Amino acid sequence: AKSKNHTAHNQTRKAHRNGIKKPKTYKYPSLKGVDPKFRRNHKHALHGTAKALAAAKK
Amino acid sequence: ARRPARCYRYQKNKPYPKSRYNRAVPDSKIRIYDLGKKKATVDEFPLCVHLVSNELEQLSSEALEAARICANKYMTTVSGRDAFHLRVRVHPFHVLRINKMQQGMRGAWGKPHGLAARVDIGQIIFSVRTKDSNKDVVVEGLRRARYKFPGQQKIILSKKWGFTNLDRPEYLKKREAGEVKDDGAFVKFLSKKGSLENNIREFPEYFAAQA
Amino acid sequence: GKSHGYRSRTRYMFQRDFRKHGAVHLSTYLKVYKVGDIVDIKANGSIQKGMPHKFYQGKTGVVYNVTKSSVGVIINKMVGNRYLEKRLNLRVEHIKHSKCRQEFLERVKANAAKRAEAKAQGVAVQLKRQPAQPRESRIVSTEGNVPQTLAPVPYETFI
Amino acid sequence: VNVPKTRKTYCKGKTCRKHTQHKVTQYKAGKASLFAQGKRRYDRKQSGFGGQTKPVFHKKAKTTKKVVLRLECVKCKTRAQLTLKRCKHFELGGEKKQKGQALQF
RNA sequence: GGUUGCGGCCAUAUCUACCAGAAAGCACCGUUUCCCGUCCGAUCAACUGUAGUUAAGCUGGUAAGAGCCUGACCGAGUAGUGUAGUGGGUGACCAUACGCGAAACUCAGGUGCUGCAAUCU
RNA sequence: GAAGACAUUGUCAGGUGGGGAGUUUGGCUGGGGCGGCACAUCUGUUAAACGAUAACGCAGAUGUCCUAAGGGGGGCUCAUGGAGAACAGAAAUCUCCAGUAGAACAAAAGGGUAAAAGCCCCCUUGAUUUUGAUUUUCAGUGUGAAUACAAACCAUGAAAGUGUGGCCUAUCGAUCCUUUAGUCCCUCGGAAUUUGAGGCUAGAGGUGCCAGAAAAGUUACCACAGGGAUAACUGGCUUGUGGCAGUCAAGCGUUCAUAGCGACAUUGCUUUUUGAUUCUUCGAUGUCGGCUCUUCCUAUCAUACCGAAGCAGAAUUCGGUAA
RNA sequence: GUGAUUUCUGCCCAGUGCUCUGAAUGUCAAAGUGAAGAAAUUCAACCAAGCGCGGGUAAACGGCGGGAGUAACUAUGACU
RNA sequence: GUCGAAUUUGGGUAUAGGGGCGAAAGACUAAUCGAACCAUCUAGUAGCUGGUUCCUGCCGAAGUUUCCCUCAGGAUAGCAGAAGCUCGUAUCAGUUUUAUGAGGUAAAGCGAAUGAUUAGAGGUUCCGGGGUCGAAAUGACCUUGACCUAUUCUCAAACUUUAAAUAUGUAAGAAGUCCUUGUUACUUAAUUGAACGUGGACAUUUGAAUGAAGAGCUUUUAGUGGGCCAUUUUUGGUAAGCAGAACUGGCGAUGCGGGAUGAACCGAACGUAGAGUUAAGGUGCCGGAAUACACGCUCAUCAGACACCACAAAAGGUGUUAG
Ligand SMILES: COC(=O)C[C@](O)(CCCC(C)(C)O)C(=O)O[C@@H]1C(OC)=C[C@]23CCCN2CCc2cc4c(cc2[C@H]13)OCO4
Ligand SMILES: [Mg+2]
Ligand SMILES: [Mg+2]
Ligand SMILES: [Mg+2]
Ligand SMILES: [Mg+2]
Ligand SMILES: [Mg+2]
Ligand SMILES: [Mg+2]
Ligand SMILES: [Mg+2]
Ligand SMILES: [Mg+2]
Ligand SMILES: [Mg+2]
Ligand SMILES: [Mg+2]
Ligand SMILES: [Mg+2]
Ligand SMILES: [Mg+2]
Ligand SMILES: [Mg+2]
Ligand SMILES: [Mg+2]
Ligand SMILES: [Mg+2]
Ligand SMILES: [Mg+2]
Ligand SMILES: [Mg+2]
Ligand SMILES: [Mg+2]
Ligand SMILES: [Mg+2]
Ligand SMILES: [Mg+2]
Ligand SMILES: [Mg+2]
Ligand SMILES: [Mg+2]
Ligand SMILES: [Mg+2]
Ligand SMILES: [Mg+2]
Ligand SMILES: [Mg+2]
Ligand SMILES: [Mg+2]
Ligand SMILES: [Mg+2]
Ligand SMILES: [Mg+2]
Ligand SMILES: [Mg+2]
Ligand SMILES: [Mg+2]
Ligand SMILES: [Mg+2]
Ligand SMILES: [Mg+2]
Ligand SMILES: [Mg+2]
Ligand SMILES: [Mg+2]
Ligand SMILES: [Mg+2]
Ligand SMILES: [Mg+2]
Ligand SMILES: [Mg+2]
Ligand SMILES: [Mg+2]
Ligand SMILES: [Mg+2]
Ligand SMILES: [Mg+2]
Ligand SMILES: [Mg+2]
Ligand SMILES: [Mg+2]
Ligand SMILES: [Mg+2]
Ligand SMILES: [Mg+2]
Ligand SMILES: [Mg+2]
Ligand SMILES: [Mg+2]
Ligand SMILES: [Mg+2]
Ligand SMILES: [Mg+2]
Ligand SMILES: [Mg+2]
Ligand SMILES: [Mg+2]
Ligand SMILES: [Mg+2]
Ligand SMILES: [Mg+2]
Ligand SMILES: [Mg+2]
Ligand SMILES: [Mg+2]
Ligand SMILES: [Mg+2]
Ligand SMILES: [Mg+2]
Ligand SMILES: [Mg+2]
Ligand SMILES: [Mg+2]
Ligand SMILES: [Mg+2]
Ligand SMILES: [Mg+2]
Ligand SMILES: [Mg+2]
Ligand SMILES: [Mg+2]
Ligand SMILES: [Mg+2]
Ligand SMILES: [Mg+2]
Ligand SMILES: [Mg+2]
Ligand SMILES: [Mg+2]
Ligand SMILES: [Mg+2]
Ligand SMILES: [Mg+2]
Ligand SMILES: [Mg+2]
Ligand SMILES: [Mg+2]
Ligand SMILES: [Mg+2]
Ligand SMILES: [Mg+2]
Ligand SMILES: [Mg+2]
Ligand SMILES: [Mg+2]
Ligand SMILES: [Mg+2]
Ligand SMILES: [Mg+2]
Ligand SMILES: [Mg+2]
Ligand SMILES: [Mg+2]
Ligand SMILES: [Mg+2]
Ligand SMILES: [Mg+2]
Ligand SMILES: [Mg+2]
Ligand SMILES: [Mg+2]
Ligand SMILES: [Mg+2]
Ligand SMILES: [Mg+2]
Ligand SMILES: [Mg+2]
Ligand SMILES: [Mg+2]
Ligand SMILES: [Mg+2]
Ligand SMILES: [Mg+2]
Ligand SMILES: [Mg+2]
Ligand SMILES: [Mg+2]
Ligand SMILES: [Mg+2]
Ligand SMILES: [Mg+2]
Ligand SMILES: [Mg+2]
Ligand SMILES: [Mg+2]
Ligand SMILES: [Mg+2]
Ligand SMILES: [Mg+2]
Ligand SMILES: [Mg+2]
Ligand SMILES: [Mg+2]
Ligand SMILES: [Mg+2]
Ligand SMILES: [Mg+2]
Ligand SMILES: [Mg+2]
Ligand SMILES: [Mg+2]
Ligand SMILES: [Mg+2]
Ligand SMILES: [Mg+2]
Ligand SMILES: [Mg+2]
Ligand SMILES: [Mg+2]
Ligand SMILES: [Mg+2]
Ligand SMILES: [Mg+2]
Ligand SMILES: [Mg+2]
Ligand SMILES: [Mg+2]
Ligand SMILES: [Mg+2]
Ligand SMILES: [Mg+2]
Ligand SMILES: [Mg+2]
Ligand SMILES: [Mg+2]
Ligand SMILES: [Mg+2]
Ligand SMILES: [Mg+2]
Ligand SMILES: [Mg+2]
Ligand SMILES: [Mg+2]
Ligand SMILES: [Mg+2]
Ligand SMILES: [Mg+2]
Ligand SMILES: [Mg+2]
Repeated sequence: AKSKNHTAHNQTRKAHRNGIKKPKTYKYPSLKGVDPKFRRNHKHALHGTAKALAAAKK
Repeated sequence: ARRPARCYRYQKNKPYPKSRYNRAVPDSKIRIYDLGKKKATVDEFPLCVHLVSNELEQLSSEALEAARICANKYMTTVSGRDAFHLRVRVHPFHVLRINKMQQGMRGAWGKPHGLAARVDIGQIIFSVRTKDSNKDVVVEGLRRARYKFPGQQKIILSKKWGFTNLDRPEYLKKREAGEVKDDGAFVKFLSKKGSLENNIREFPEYFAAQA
Repeated sequence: GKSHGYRSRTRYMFQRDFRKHGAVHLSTYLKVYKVGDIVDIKANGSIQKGMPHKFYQGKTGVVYNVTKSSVGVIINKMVGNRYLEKRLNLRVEHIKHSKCRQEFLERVKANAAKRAEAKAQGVAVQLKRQPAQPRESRIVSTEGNVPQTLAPVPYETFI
Repeated sequence: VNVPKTRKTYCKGKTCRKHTQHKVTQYKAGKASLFAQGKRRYDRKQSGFGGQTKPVFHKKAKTTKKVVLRLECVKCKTRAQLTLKRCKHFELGGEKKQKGQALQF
């Protein structure tokens, strides 16, 4: 008993009921997968200027 | 055991040439495509009449061949073997397949069965060149060949000089000038482009612009 | 059986451009990339390492990383009814800066100008783009140009 | 394949912790030992009646086995394993491939 | 403007044949003690700048030259194509309507532009 | 009387044991079966110029091979052809010119490559150690394969650099178990030492029906749940095959294409052939042949009336109206 | 097993069985033995029948070939 | 058939269910036999078949993805309901425009590469062979082949320099643009750069169109996981009311008007009704609606009569019509 094999029929109908949701956007995206040498330093860089800005409200 | 032409008249498939990929394919039943006085010069045979397809279809190699024999046969015995030049203008490069015949429709890929030329609307099938004074004789050749072919084709008098690419005067103007020079059965034209030097070598009878 | 390997179906796509094989010219490597830069993606078949997969060919993305011999580009691939974020480690031979924003930047730098150059005169600006408007009235003359009158032509064969 | 009987390579042995020379050799399994908990549990399981109490594999498909080389730091004494691709002839004798010689006689 | 070293775009820089090249520079060119490489100081290494030459390289110019680059209502609004109809046709196929639109062809024009540094009648 | 610590008997241990017990005896598939593998994969095409995309579609390939065929450096230029040199010839070795790759890069194919990615040489083990991210397939799981980094330790090179196996696109494997490597680490629960055992981290032993059962037949003596998701009989579409009819007219017919025929071609019809299909029927539409009997079709065998003939007659042949 | 009478029951013991006054230094369990160990245990030797080796058996199960050439026409093939 | 014996037969007696008994049929063992009958385990299991009980209201599917001894079943994602929650001119889009990429199909090409293919013409051989002169010749002369040059006819799913249309990525600002000059262990010859900032300058013509009965987010759950059809693209097949893909629109789940009829065509999508106007299709009569107007055409001893659709072809005509 052979039967149908494959079809994309109707599939974009379904895809469009509830979206094709756009891709969602953020200020400050994740540093995920960023060069560890950078990220290591960058941290200390940030820690510093933080300390500096507490130093502005002494 | 040949199937009726009917089974392959239309261009249902994509071109299936003989190839590395195909290979085991029979010979094309039609093997000569230029007959009559083909050695003849361009000047010899001014008039040119065509057999012209009015259909998008497929002509067998076998019907190509049969036709070829029909027209050449007529044209010679009525006007001689040196009267005319018949050019089959169509080569059967597309292989037709066959599902010859434990199994049934499981895995059904044909084996080569025969050849066919695939032909457009307006596409020339045969071409003939002669002396004007033979027109009737030629046209009767192509008319009889017609009976050998599926689909409607129609015979059309050319405006051109033989198998040349020029209508009758423009060839004349070019010839009674200097620009033309005889070749095997075709001809060569003087170009205004290229090395002046060996352009002057060839075509001596130009470069006065008169006789 | 079917075949669906990484570079499958890519015969012409990673092919090399007529009369353009061989070393890649050095400007490809002198070019510089910063995070936030928008690049276009195009595989250089001569460079097998660091290659984008075919799907990302002809795609534009944003750099999110800069490493020794590569940039990390992030593309939105839409799988299903939705986009997911994909991150591409491409070598620099497969990336170029997009001009997709050059007209914007040219537009802005220039919009700053005629904005000041108007204000500091006496307002009246108008600096949103507008679509092609229908054309206006006009008067075409005959002087030197009387209408030539064409008809349709008979049928003829030439062959 | 043919691989060398020796190998300058990383040794991760507290003191060694650097590239050293290893003596190379081919891994060979190891006698069974009842008293393995598994063999222990099995043996019990097979007592009394009921027959074979555990699957017995038949549908063999591979015609090879991945070679494992045992790499032994001649200084710091420690060993490391490193496993080759499937190959059908292995030897760590030698007879190295040679320049461009004649097919003899 | 020339030339050299380093270049960028990588034929309008390539190819074929011929001619012309001041000055500097490049070059060819002399040598084999030394480092260094060879079956061979041809390549490669070194030494001289002395003994010689524009012959070659190199640069430029010529050619109804090959190629290549650019352009055009040249071909062609052609081929092909998105959309439309209870349009034609036995079919094969084909017109029409609102759009998009090639390639070959043909004709003309062109034959490296240029960045940094040093040098030069 | 015989027999005698032997038989017998009791418990383990090996052999034997369809006499008997229990169970099993792949999937896809133009029905099933035989075959093949479309079952895990790779290249090119099908594929409709992003991506995706089917058939037992098309042409091929994979279960391997390499200590170099892996890594770095220098030098070199290939296939072919021309012209030349004792024996030497189509083909030996030597030279020069030309040479966009027409070669070579294990292998299928397609990409890719010229002071190289090819050929020759020099030095080598980065085919290594640590644990994450990422791309393909995707559920955005796993596995395979791959990519760019970080932390080591090295190789090469004057150096910039390059090197985390093979130029790129295939070449492969869960849980339980065994085994080995690792720190000298945790546990054996009344406290210790020592064997032994158990844990942790990383490997190997393999599942190819490749997300991974441990598996032979027969049944016409046969059984049940179902299936018209599926064959065998009628019926439907198709008409290749079968059958029947044309057009063209080279030939055949003493001569003469068409009285009667007719090649090479080529257009059709038919549904008493056989195929192809699987739409109807599997809570059942009685299968072949004959007998009997009715009716219909005509592509007419006879019979009525005709036209044609290579129709003298006679006989025949061809054609019309005709069932 | 075969199936009255008459007649006749050919060749084959390689296989599968069945069977044996057979051989022996091959394999081979539990117990027992020895060796190491602190013992648990590990290793070893010895080793019953069986297997293997050898013999018998077809009115046991069953089996009982292929290719060339060759005689004064051809054909055929006693013969090779 | 047999009928004086291996004869028939009463009663009594023995043999019992993996058992008996069998002159052997899987026969017979109380209408039960390829394992009797009775109770019980037992409401055995069932991916299979059947049925599943009131109304109205709102919303409203799938036959696809991936894994499965998986193919009449499951899990998984999708589609569906529900409950909402945080916000609100906000932010949103099966759409255009503009700017900037990607692509190798259609076409085209072949006197452009690869591969096919018809024809001559001109060359070149110390050299593929033939032939005349010859003692030969690296001899001359004819010759047919191969090659070369410039031409010629024809082709490609697995060829190609070129190269569309349709489809396709990104961008069109407050998360923006510019100035000043802090932090660090990264990085530079270098306070050089890189990243993250502090302080300062410019508002809705703040940076195209059109729309927005708002936008965003969370949880949980059904059914489904046989699909079929039409136009176009398209593979296998002679073909199919055949088999298999692409995009959309449908039928399935849907009546209503039309196509007499009919799942899918054309029109148009449904709360109860009035009046109007229409669609597709029609208006001789059946039958609501001109036996309307106008120009031609056509006479068939098997005329013709409206898409899908319910077929006809080559070939012929001194019928007639216009060219
Ligand atoms: C192969 O033969 C059969 O299958 C015979 C039969 O059993 C007919 C016997 C039915 C009864 C028992 C009623 O006689 C049967 O099932 O018939 C089906 C059956 O039985 C009623 C009807 C079928 C299916 C539709 C009509 N057809 C006719 C009879 C028949 C004959 C066949 C056949 C099938 C059928 C079936 O295959 C070959 O020849
Ligand atoms: Mg099935
Ligand atoms: Mg089906
Ligand atoms: Mg299905
Ligand atoms: Mg078509
Ligand atoms: Mg087809
Ligand atoms: Mg069958
Ligand atoms: Mg068949
Ligand atoms: Mg097959
Ligand atoms: Mg096949
Ligand atoms: Mg015809
Ligand atoms: Mg031409
Ligand atoms: Mg494929
Ligand atoms: Mg190159
Ligand atoms: Mg690599
Ligand atoms: Mg016990
Ligand atoms: Mg140790
Ligand atoms: Mg000088
Ligand atoms: Mg020396
Ligand atoms: Mg020298
Ligand atoms: Mg030197
Ligand atoms: Mg000179
Ligand atoms: Mg120079
Ligand atoms: Mg030129
Ligand atoms: Mg056209
Ligand atoms: Mg179109
Ligand atoms: Mg139409
Ligand atoms: Mg048109
Ligand atoms: Mg005793
Ligand atoms: Mg038994
Ligand atoms: Mg049994
Ligand atoms: Mg099956
Ligand atoms: Mg099956
Ligand atoms: Mg079958
Ligand atoms: Mg099979
Ligand atoms: Mg399948
Ligand atoms: Mg499978
Ligand atoms: Mg695609
Ligand atoms: Mg997919
Ligand atoms: Mg290759
Ligand atoms: Mg180099
Ligand atoms: Mg390894
Ligand atoms: Mg994995
Ligand atoms: Mg794989
Ligand atoms: Mg290599
Ligand atoms: Mg595999
Ligand atoms: Mg250990
Ligand atoms: Mg202890
Ligand atoms: Mg404890
Ligand atoms: Mg205890
Ligand atoms: Mg301890
Ligand atoms: Mg211990
Ligand atoms: Mg295992
Ligand atoms: Mg499986
Ligand atoms: Mg899993
Ligand atoms: Mg599987
Ligand atoms: Mg099994
Ligand atoms: Mg059984
Ligand atoms: Mg029986
Ligand atoms: Mg038929
Ligand atoms: Mg037929
Ligand atoms: Mg037929
Ligand atoms: Mg003829
Ligand atoms: Mg006659
Ligand atoms: Mg005759
Ligand atoms: Mg018949
Ligand atoms: Mg059915
Ligand atoms: Mg049937
Ligand atoms: Mg039935
Ligand atoms: Mg019924
Ligand atoms: Mg009946
Ligand atoms: Mg009748
Ligand atoms: Mg009749
Ligand atoms: Mg006569
Ligand atoms: Mg008559
Ligand atoms: Mg009658
Ligand atoms: Mg009648
Ligand atoms: Mg017997
Ligand atoms: Mg008997
Ligand atoms: Mg007896
Ligand atoms: Mg005898
Ligand atoms: Mg004998
Ligand atoms: Mg025997
Ligand atoms: Mg023992
Ligand atoms: Mg036997
Ligand atoms: Mg029982
Ligand atoms: Mg019993
Ligand atoms: Mg009863
Ligand atoms: Mg009974
Ligand atoms: Mg129940
Ligand atoms: Mg029961
Ligand atoms: Mg099932
Ligand atoms: Mg609704
Ligand atoms: Mg499984
Ligand atoms: Mg069902
Ligand atoms: Mg979009
Ligand atoms: Mg393609
Ligand atoms: Mg094409
Ligand atoms: Mg074409
Ligand atoms: Mg072209
Ligand atoms: Mg070509
Ligand atoms: Mg193409
Ligand atoms: Mg768009
Ligand atoms: Mg807006
Ligand atoms: Mg609005
Ligand atoms: Mg609102
Ligand atoms: Mg749900
Ligand atoms: Mg669900
Ligand atoms: Mg499924
Ligand atoms: Mg589900
Ligand atoms: Mg539709
Ligand atoms: Mg349904
Ligand atoms: Mg409806
Ligand atoms: Mg109706
Ligand atoms: Mg109708
Ligand atoms: Mg419509
Ligand atoms: Mg009526
Ligand atoms: Mg009425
Ligand atoms: Mg009126
Ligand atoms: Mg029509
Ligand atoms: Mg006609
Ligand atoms: Mg007429």
